[PDB]
Amino acid sequence: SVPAGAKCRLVETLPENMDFRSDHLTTFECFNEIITLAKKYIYIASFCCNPLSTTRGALIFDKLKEASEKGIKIIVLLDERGKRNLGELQSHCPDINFITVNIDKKNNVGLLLGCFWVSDDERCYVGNASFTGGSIHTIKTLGVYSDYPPLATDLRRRFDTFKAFNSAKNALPVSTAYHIKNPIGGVFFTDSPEHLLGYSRDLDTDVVIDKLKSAKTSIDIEHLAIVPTTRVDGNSYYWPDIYNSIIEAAINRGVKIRLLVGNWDKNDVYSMATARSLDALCVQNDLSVKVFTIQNNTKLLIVDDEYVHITSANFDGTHYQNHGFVSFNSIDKQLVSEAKKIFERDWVSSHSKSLKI
Amino acid sequence: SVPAGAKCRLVETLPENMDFRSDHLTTFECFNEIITLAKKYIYIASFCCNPLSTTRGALIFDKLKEASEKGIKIIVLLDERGKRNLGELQSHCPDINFITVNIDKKNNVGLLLGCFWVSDDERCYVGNASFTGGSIHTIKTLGVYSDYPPLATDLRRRFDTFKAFNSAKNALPVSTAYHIKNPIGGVFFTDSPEHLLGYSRDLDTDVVIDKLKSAKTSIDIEHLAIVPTTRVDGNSYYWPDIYNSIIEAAINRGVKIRLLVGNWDKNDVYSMATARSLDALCVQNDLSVKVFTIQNNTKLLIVDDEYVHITSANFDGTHYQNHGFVSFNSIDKQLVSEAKKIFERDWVSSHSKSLKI
Ligand SMILES: Cc1ccc(NS(=O)(=O)c2c(C(=O)N3CCCCCC3)c(C)n(C)c2C)c(Cl)c1
Repeated sequence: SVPAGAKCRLVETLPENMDFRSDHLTTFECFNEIITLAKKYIYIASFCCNPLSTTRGALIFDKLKEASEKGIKIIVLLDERGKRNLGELQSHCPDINFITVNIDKKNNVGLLLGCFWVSDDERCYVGNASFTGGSIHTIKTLGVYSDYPPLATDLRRRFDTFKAFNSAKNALPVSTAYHIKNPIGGVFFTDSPEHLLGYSRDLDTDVVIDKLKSAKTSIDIEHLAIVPTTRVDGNSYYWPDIYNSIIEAAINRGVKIRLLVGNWDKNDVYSMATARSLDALCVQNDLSVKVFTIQNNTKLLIVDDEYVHITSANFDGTHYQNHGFVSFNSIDKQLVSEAKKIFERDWVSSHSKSLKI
Repeated sequence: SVPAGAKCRLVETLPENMDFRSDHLTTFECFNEIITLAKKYIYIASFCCNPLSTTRGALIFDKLKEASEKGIKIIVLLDERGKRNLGELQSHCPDINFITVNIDKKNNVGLLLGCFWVSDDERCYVGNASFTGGSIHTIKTLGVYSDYPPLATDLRRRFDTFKAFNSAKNALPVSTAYHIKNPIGGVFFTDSPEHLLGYSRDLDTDVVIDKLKSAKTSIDIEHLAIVPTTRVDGNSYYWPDIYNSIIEAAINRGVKIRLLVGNWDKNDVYSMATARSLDALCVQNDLSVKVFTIQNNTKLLIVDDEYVHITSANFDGTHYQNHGFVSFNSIDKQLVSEAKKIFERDWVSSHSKSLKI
């Protein structure tokens, strides 16, 4: 049979200078386990690659260096804008193959996110902890680890999609085995963007909005910002698709929504008006907003204590229209309950003060 | 052949205590002309009916009283909530047939607006000047008069739709002759709501949003409010469909938009957040907002100096989802240019101060 939850367990980074405590697997322990149990390959993908920035990030880079010398095919995908440290990486690991990826060469807007590991088509990690020393040591992250072969194999097919966009000289099946119409143990992957989706994969933009509109009781979102206007290039881009489905739940359906976003800029007139209007919604409706100032890459979504959505991208226009990433989705009640515990901890954390304007 | 503009001319009410001046036909002159030239019937429809509130409104009620005594079938449609003056009306005009209409007996939300006259299938008026003494004398209104038989006949078919919903005891073809796909002289009627639209008529909600998204240069709107949340019954109703298409034009397409809305309530947390965010958009984009405090029923929309939309309803959720009304639409360059002159006059009027918060 198929195990419930697809052998998935929560993984996150809790720095020492932060009051976050949990019994889940740490990101440092997760990456070290993938390298130790590696017998065939290690495929890593993220935007920026800079493990040598912290102590724990350098140890993971050393275990990965020893793996490539033992005969393990290690491929690291990184967007061509995180190419600043490329000369530093190849000088330390001549065996690890580093590949610069530009998924959007037509307009140069789409960035490579992804943020996932996969090894031997058995073990894998999916979260917002990039291959940087910060995400492993000093920055709060969140993700899921799974040693289930059928699930990690479906994630490796996502790696084959992004690998084809290497910036070198000159067929892609865009294959998937599980989606919202056929999950594996109550777990499936949503993908992005739409022009790289193919015909079988599920667009993460549609799946998130569908779960936001199908909400019945609670909506818990811990992202960096929900400001529906993000500045692409040097101009403003208005995209309230996710921002509307949330307020539609709080006003029309009376959903108790708690948003934990990062602190906004005092000079950004766009983030100012977004915040002052969320302040007015907390008075009339059951909306609650708290802000944080720490370095946190967590992108969490929980609906009705029944569905969970952990991703590396942020709920905004720039990400869900151009950026390419893989998002974790699960409806397993036992796995969602563990994610609910994480949001309750962060909501009352000392680093989460109530929104004041 | 067919005349350009479909024999349409602008009609409005400019009270003496207001600095509004124009050479167009007045509403008092318009209603008096329809009654004088009446030879068969006079069909009137509006929400509230109270002509005896002002002097000019009483004169129109006297000319209409003399018409019913001369042998003219006069039918007055009014929503069952404007029924307070019904006993006062029938006591003064026993020949005029007054009919109470409730277009929404399932949920009791949809109100009868319409706000139009039609006589002999030749002359007609379409605007926001209800059959009240205020709309004729003391309240600024706006509308269009046309003695073109093919156009007034298409408006009378709208009267046959609302007349069928009389609250008395117990087939409706919902016929139309002209729409956006087949205008008459560059003029057509959009209708509302959707459950009374039939299969041939055009929903005003779709036509307005289509013209708002197809804007290329300018958007001029003079309505009562653009607050995307209106309180139905005793609860809040979130509906940003029109509010999104406007901001999508100003931010994504850089459309110079000038909104002339009424003053908002200091205690309405919903209108407060709506205003403070329009204030932030005027700083970054080319948006301009001015507010008025006078009694004004004008509902005007001008796009690219090429399309005009005069209606009796307001751009909000309660109206374009339940209320039943008929809206005037025209693409005639000569008629739109005259409407542009009206908006420019109102934008710099003494009753239109810049939005301040
Ligand atoms: C960057 C930026 C700049 C301005 C705004 N403006 S806005 O007022 O905050 C707003 C809201 C909004 O939150 N309210 C709250 C109060 C009542 C419910 C309607 C209005 C919505 C739903 N939309 C579609 C907009 C545009 C925004 Cl959202 C973002």
